[PDB]
Amino acid sequence: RKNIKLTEPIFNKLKALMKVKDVKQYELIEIILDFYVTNKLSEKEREFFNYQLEELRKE
Amino acid sequence: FRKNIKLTEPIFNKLKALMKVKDVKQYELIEIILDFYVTNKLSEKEREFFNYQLEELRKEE
Repeated sequence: RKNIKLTEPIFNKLKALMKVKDVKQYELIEIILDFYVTNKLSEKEREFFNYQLEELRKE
Repeated sequence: FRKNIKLTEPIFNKLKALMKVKDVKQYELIEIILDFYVTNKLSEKEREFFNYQLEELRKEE
């Protein structure tokens, strides 16, 4: 429901990466989220992420 | 904050869940996952074009 507020340097980096790929803005956020979840969280961090995500979907 | 973005429900839910795993503000989390992707997933040619656009968005201010 609410917008997500960004600083101008962060908005600029999102717009620049938008140019590089060929995707809608929210689709880009999902790609980079997924990439971070898969390649940067520990095993236990990712299990808690999955858990939290399942809780939000029943909220 | 002048700038903002909208997200669909499913993407917003993934951003909120990752917020609960890290301990940073929304805009910081966005930056962290942007930078991680830029550094690790872009080829050298995409990265060059990313840096150029970033210089172009600076000029056009």
